[PDB]
Amino acid sequence: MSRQMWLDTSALLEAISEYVVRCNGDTFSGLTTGDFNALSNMFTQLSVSSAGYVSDPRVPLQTMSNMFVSFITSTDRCGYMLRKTWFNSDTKPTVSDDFITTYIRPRLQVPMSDTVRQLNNLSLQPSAKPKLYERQNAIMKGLDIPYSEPIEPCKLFRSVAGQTGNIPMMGILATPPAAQQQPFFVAERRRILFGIRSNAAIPAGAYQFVVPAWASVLSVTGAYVYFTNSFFGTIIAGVTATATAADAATTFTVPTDANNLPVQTDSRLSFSLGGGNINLELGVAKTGFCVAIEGEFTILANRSQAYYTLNSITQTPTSIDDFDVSDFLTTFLSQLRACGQYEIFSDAMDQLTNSLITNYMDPPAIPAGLAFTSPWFRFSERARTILALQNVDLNIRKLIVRHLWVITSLIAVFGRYYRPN
Amino acid sequence: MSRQMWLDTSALLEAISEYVVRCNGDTFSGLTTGDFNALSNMFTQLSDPRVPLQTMSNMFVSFITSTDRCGYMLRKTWFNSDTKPTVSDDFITTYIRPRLQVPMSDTVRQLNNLSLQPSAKPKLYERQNAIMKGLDIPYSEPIEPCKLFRSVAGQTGNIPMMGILATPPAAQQQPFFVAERRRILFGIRSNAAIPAGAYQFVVPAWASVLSVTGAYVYFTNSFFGTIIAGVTATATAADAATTFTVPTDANNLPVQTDSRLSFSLGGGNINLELGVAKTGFCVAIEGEFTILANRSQAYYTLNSITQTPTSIDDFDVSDFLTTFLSQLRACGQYEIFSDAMDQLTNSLITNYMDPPAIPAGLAFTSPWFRFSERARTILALQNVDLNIRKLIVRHLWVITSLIAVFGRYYRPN
Amino acid sequence: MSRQMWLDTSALLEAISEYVVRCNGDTFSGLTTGDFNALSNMFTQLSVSSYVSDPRVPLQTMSNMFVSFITSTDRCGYMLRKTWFNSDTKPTVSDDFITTYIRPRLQVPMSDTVRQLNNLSLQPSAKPKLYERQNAIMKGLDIPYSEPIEPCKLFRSVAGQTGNIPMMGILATPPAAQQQPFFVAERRRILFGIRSNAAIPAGAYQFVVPAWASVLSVTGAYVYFTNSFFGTIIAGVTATATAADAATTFTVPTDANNLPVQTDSRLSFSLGGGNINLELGVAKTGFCVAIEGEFTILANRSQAYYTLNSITQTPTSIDDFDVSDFLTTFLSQLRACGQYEIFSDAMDQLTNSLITNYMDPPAIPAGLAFTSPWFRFSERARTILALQNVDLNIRKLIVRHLWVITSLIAVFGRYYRPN
Amino acid sequence: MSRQMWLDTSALLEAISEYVVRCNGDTFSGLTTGDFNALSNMFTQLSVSSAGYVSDPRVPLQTMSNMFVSFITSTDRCGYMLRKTWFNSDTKPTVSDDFITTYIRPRLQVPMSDTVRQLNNLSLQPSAKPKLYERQNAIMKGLDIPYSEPIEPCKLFRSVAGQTGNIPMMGILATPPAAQQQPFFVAERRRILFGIRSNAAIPAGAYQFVVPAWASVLSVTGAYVYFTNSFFGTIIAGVTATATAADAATTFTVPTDANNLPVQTDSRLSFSLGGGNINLELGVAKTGFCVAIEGEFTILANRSQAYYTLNSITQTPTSIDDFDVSDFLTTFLSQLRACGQYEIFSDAMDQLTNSLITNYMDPPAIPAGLAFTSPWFRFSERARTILALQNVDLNIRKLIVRHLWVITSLIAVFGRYYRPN
Amino acid sequence: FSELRNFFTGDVVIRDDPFDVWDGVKATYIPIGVHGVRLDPNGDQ
Amino acid sequence: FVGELPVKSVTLNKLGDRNMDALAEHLLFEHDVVNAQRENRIFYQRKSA
Repeated sequence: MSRQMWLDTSALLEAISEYVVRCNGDTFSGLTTGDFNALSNMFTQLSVSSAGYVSDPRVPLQTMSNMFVSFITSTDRCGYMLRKTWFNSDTKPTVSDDFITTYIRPRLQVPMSDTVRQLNNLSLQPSAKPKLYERQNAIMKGLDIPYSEPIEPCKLFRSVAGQTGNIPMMGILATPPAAQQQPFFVAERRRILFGIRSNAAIPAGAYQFVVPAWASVLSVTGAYVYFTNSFFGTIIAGVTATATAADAATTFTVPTDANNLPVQTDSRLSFSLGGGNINLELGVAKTGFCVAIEGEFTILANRSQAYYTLNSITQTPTSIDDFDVSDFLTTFLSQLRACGQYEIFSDAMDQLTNSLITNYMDPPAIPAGLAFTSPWFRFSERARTILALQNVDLNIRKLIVRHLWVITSLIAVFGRYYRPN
Repeated sequence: MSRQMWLDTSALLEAISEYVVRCNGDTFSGLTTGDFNALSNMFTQLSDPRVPLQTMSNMFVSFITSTDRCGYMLRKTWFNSDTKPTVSDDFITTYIRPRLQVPMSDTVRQLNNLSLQPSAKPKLYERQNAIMKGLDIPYSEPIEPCKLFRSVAGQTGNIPMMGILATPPAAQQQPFFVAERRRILFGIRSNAAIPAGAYQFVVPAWASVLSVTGAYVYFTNSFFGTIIAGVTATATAADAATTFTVPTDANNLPVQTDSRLSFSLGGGNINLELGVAKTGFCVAIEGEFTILANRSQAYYTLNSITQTPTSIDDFDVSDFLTTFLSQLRACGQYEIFSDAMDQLTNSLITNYMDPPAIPAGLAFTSPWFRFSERARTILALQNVDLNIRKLIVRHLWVITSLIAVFGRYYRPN
Repeated sequence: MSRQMWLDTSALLEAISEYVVRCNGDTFSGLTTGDFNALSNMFTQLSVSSYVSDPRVPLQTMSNMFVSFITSTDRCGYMLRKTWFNSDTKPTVSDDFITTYIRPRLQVPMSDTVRQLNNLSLQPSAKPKLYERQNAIMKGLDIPYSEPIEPCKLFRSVAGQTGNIPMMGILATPPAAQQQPFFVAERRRILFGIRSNAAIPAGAYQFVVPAWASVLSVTGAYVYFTNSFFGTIIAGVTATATAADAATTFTVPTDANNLPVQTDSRLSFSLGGGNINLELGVAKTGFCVAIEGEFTILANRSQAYYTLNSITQTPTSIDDFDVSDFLTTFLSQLRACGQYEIFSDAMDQLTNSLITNYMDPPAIPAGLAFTSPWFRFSERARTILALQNVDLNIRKLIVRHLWVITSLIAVFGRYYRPN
Repeated sequence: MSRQMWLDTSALLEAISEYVVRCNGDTFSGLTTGDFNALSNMFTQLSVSSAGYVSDPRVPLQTMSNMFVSFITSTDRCGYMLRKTWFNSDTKPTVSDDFITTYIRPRLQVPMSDTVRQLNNLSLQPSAKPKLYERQNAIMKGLDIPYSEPIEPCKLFRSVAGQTGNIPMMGILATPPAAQQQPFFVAERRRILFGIRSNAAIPAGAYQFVVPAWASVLSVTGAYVYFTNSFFGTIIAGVTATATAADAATTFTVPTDANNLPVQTDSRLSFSLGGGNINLELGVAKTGFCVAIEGEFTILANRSQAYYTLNSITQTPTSIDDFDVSDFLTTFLSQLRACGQYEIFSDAMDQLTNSLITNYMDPPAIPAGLAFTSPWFRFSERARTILALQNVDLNIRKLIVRHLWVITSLIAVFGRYYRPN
Repeated sequence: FSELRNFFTGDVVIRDDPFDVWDGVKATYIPIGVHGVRLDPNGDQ
Repeated sequence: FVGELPVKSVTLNKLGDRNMDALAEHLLFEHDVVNAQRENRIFYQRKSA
């Protein structure tokens, strides 16, 4: 039912998984560890009740997934959750299907749960690699994400007026320069890069860099800022990494700190790219330079919405990540291939995707020009394509993407135990 | 006793550890955490709690030390079957016995392979099982490709292949497949331009079990932080698309795109097609690497090994011995053990070849805790049938780990 | 109260956090999890003696009172005196916050025992709590034998080379003639070698390991010839080699056998002991040895890093023991309610009064001027350790003491919201 | 009704056939055969009307075919079976038609039927020439086919980037070569062929072969591998089959087996071409060589989906077999001609196949360039045509071929007893 | 004790006031008086 | 009540041998009992549907 009901259940399943990994090889003979007890009780709540005793946890989990696939593949059944209103409301739909009456239903505790959540965003050491749940909440209800949760900046990257790619810029940063070019702002897995490259020298002085939309929400701690000539391992041409023992200290400054931030020092920096533009004061002329900020990157408190709401999207077409769904689908895919359905499933998904796209544009017809260049499980790409439709209003594409993601995520969670035979 | 009987206890000790690290700094006054409670009951199920752990490590060193005591664990038979042996050593009698709950325990273990977020860095136990009984490893667990590496036809090694990648080319050479910690590299270096069209690449053995999710595939010129010569990472907004395909996927996988890709190298071959000629090109796949379902056997069975001699990692053992070693050096017993182990290792190799004799040409280049090496050494004897070498490795490994696990609390006084 | 009493409550607050993380999205209705139970009972140690209903309220009140405390020097004065960092003497202090929240929390002697059993654990925490560091830095206690750390953080300034990241510019500049040996460090590897414009003969070379790397230890490492440092290209070194090249190896004072280079084998060895003895096989024009593996701090040798004994020259380059990574949330809250500025001022104050009580006679030393705010500890520690006026010892103690207070703030302020 | 309801009944009629074959010339006076018992009971299950012993099984079997032809022809009636959803979901349609009511309904015992079915894939000697029912299931539901059922490689074939076809590649293999050409991979009825043709001798050493997408499904047992120069009986030029007792051994290896497989030897082998490639090592240089694998061919486990789903198809146009439907139609056709309807049927079919494709493309209209080069029963060709429409994207094309096939088969089964009079 | 409890806990949702179940309800059709009866006509052409 | 907050709790007292309250009186120290017994009034209670 409720979009909420599905999440509460997805969360439960993710919890079951968690406690399974917690119990692996910790299930000893003479004791009932708390973790196991909890795992046991979670199994108990998964089924109906009229599902009786659980002698072998593999079965109820297996049964549940099987019913889920025969559901998520039949338009006639799972149609209800594909219409616009399912995503934007907590309206209990009038739909009868014994999969939902059995498995989907409010599972989380209120209001205690919501509260524990809020308290976590203020917690010291959040989970480094969080559950789909959190992402689901963000992408759908646009809730907040933990203040200390780290993320790889390159994911956040989106297309801007100037450079239209983070990776593509690579082939160009490696081509020697014709003359002094425009600044560039790129990101890796563990560091941010910005600078100016020229075939001629560049005088000492003050140079302004306009922090890109997508990056204006980044924050870094334990960072080292230095000059470098590589980008993802590929060599950058048209820049100098040279310096004299007694060169003129090169410093930069951000609108959030009144003190200058040093460059090329063994000091660990803390600053945020929010608030404006980085004012960089180059100590000694250089023939093209590249600054590197390498440290722990986090999304500025309370601004994760930009990323997950798909608001940081200005132009079309655009670059876009998958919010990591691929990393979670792995198992379900393996299970699909292992019983020969990877194909029959892949078909039913196009069907699901198409019908979803449909219910978003009035009048009800697959927009022309729509042709996917990838399969349902390569979201990153399909998203790009959805977002590239000139026909439909931008804000509607944005919704479609978000919606598809939630459904996709839901799959990655519920299907894992599929075994029809 | 039984091999299972040891693993069972190993697991119980790795459990003692896990819960100990859990209880650190989470031990308060009027509060009994569930973790501490478990830990406590595990301590009991084994034998202040520091004294006992100690007694146990002691008696263990004492045991694995004398070839007369642990002789049975060194026989080709102890590793081959779950047959309860006839032995009366008041160590095994006191510490080794079944501790896991059957069948439940196993059921969980499998439910785990399908788990969304398995442990990023698993316990020795999981490795022991894969290596010994040939079990499965979680489908979503990640590994660093370079560990998965074994020698193949085309090239001797992985790392060594670096110095050759640093030397300018003489003429359009042969394809190369190499791997780092977080990425896979493949291409064709040349000092003369290479036309654009279609290029068949055959995925090596070791690398045919990998699978990547959330990956960026781009053209680069670095390898382990070293410059690759005879390769150009150049292009322009005009250049035509450079796609690639794998049998597992019917569609084209784009390169040099900000798109996150997830494909699988289980098809056996990558079909790459350049859109613009390049003076040597190197494609890189950087993402999350997992080992395909049911193929993790190859790696842990040493069945992925084809040539001789070959390249071989240590299945991460080195990383677990650290604690034990540091406790050895603080006793002076570092040398004594270093030797006793040199015997333990000989004897085991012995019992694998009929007739019973230390084979021709067996000089060890490194001590017992540099397994990755000593393994290379044993996989190097051509006078002894191949398969038997592999087994000695696997077998030697298991004892090593068991040491890594039981000695830790060693304080011989 | 006593220094231990703050650490205890810190650890508790730090635990409460852990469990809150543990409970996120694992709190279902027809199901009480053992985790939630513990959390619930922990929220009871902060309440004034004893069920809650809304944990936000008490925690909020606690942070709020804390900010109000650490802000006014009159109250938190005693925590600044030279004695509070040593003595476990119940302080002559009457203050609401202290009596309402700080008190002994840990179980003795048990906790102490567990902690030790931990050092000898197979897989300790990769990202330890602040508690562990507090103990190291303050009481000089031990760190787990298997805990990994990035070498570059371990770095300190030494006779030969002044900095670690600074050398980056130098290392990328073609050489004039054969230069001296360099010992740089990255996040995941440690580098050394010699660069020249001319060739270097095949033979035996000696490298002295810096006073800071004489504590490192690696496992699962690949040692090889490379030309990059932090992604930046090193010049005056060749990586090139032929399949026919004579093997190059090296030996450590603690392992009589040779350690191969450019091999697919995974090495294990410590750097403590003495000097590295590199046996270069083929002669080459500039070489760079790279050790990329898992780094550890030798048993009972972590005293250097956390007590500041690895510091010999002035000025030195140092890290912050990571506090920066914990202040994140607290800062974010500070900016939320426009206290960021006021707090900074109050801190500069705190810091000054602190520095003060460490030098007789009682006056701020001359020439002291910070280049960064209270939360860029790496820099402030630099400046404090670079005062020609005071003895090296009193400088260190100040950095450490300043740290503990900083850490405490990072832990207690998190729930701040005045409105 | 339900697609499942049709399959179930087909299987029944297809079973009735089987037993009719069994009872032929085994119907004696005083005997009671388990076979005849089965048959006579099955004769009963047809007609919802009555259940008396059938004195003349011809009558009801006829009435049934007649009723069927009269149904399958009128698009007003059998229309519902041509919808996109009928080939997808098991949703009982709200249709009221005399035929469907009297003859279609669930008939297979559940769950037993499936149990038996799966237990079967593991059986030692499966039927060498499977009922249609099996394909119907693989083509429609994507079910597994028996692990050790044999198959002729060439059927399995599909078009690849390198070479366009299989049979046509023959003529080229005949013409002497200009110069050392690119590798070829062709397949006969009982054997697979690969090699490299050249007018000039090619060195002794290692040679890598990329096994095609269609053949990476194969696996053989009881195989003799040797050097030959014939393809379907036609002579291959630019290859030599010469050799001598002195020649060094010529071995080849596959990824699935860590051991060398000998060539031109009397030993019988078994290996899997699912490894992705063959590694051949010519012991002595040859002026053009061609290796042959002659043995028992089987489709690897959980891979038959590629063949029956049309997923092995990557190019366009493409060479495609017919899943053997042609072989089952024989009877029906000969029965049509008998009463002079071969003509009138072809016209109702063209309306069917047309009206079918229609429903497959939104918006609802015949595509441009639909040039049917062959009649309804030469399926193999009509498929190539459907799959050659550049208008509609690959997926919808494939879906139409499959859907068409199922209908085609459904006829091949029900029509046979047709006699209007 | 904590977990012993967590094992032994379950739900039962119960209406506060018991449903009032009517058994002997007598609902039978009654014909109305005499009346004009229209005989529906047969389907014609 | 459970603190200042009033609640309607299941009367374990009348559930025979499922009287979690009595089962807890088995613990060692009076305080451990009280705590458990009060925890009982928190988890075994009547709440809104």
